Amino acid sequence: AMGEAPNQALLRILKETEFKKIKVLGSGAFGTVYKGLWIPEGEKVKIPVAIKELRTSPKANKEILDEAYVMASVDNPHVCRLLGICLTSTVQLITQLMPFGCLLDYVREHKDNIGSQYLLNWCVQIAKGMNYLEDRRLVHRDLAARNVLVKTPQHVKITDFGLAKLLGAEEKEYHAEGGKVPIKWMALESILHRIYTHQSDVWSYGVTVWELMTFGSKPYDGIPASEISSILEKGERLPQPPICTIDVYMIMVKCWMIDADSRPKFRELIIEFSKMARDPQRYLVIQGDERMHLPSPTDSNFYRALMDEEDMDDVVDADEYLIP
Ligand SMILES: COc1c(Cl)cccc1Nc1c(-c2ccncc2OC[C@@H]2COCCO2)[nH]c2c1C(=O)NCC2
Ligand SMILES: [Cl-]
Repeated sequence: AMGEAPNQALLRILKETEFKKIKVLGSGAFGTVYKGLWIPEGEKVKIPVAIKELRTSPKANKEILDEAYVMASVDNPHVCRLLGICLTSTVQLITQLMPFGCLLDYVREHKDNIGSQYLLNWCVQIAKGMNYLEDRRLVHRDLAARNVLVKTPQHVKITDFGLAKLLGAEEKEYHAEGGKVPIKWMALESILHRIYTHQSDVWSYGVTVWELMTFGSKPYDGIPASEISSILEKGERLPQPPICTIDVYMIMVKCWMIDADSRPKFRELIIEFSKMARDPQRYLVIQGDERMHLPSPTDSNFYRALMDEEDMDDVVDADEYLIP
């Protein structure tokens, strides 16, 4: 290979007839996500899935297959895995159902029952996912709490590869065209010069941490997008959240430095958040932190809750259903 290494990822084409109990989960800019059961015939397994459609265009099929290509390649516990595609008039993406929804909605809904240990563990897991993306030379370009999903309260994964770009071995930067991007998660060099790197992803990581530590506050709330570059050029940044020690806030501020190379590396963020996760109340101050429980797999109706009784026996999490 005179350039980069062959991508020998398998693309699995899933039969429409293998999918049952399709219900809408959510719709927005990402399109529409459904939940269902994937039943690979003659296997005696029922795999909870999400199914994503785009907003039958040739332009739509192109963009959904670009996301399929990116995801087919990624194998990490903190990144959404493509199970396959379904070739309906509109092409569909199939992934493991993340039953607790996106982490932004989760921290808003459960903001009175979320302790320091969950918040720091999520920061570690997101940094692990992002570090893996960097090892694969992938720039996500859309990291935000809305693009983190909750398998269980203890286990989150990065999703939405709609803006993701692969760098060649030679290459340091993605140079974008005129396409629309979430400005309030973007590094200043991305806003000003359409430059995207692993280090512009670290800026987005900082904003994502700020979203978690504020239990889902909107960054620069009620500031027009068009005013954001100016605010950042003046040296202004998101304020210290009430629960954050200077230790935690300083990591966020380092993610928002002007010199991209001065920002932390995801592998450094894994180390720092993991040390903090060993003594979480030294790093986040949450009223009532001590007495807080969220659902874990060792709960009465944990599995009963989000499934039908007739499916209970043969249900298999996609994480335990391995490339046959
Ligand atoms: C790219 O990966 C996926 C593939 Cl290949 C196939 C289907 C879905 C996805 N991923 C996504 C989910 C999602 C994933 C798993 N289980 C539940 C999910 O959705 C819960 C709620 C619904 O309501 C919206 C918020 O999330 N959700 C979202 C995306 C996503 O790309 N953009 C933002 C919203
Ligand atoms: Cl919002």
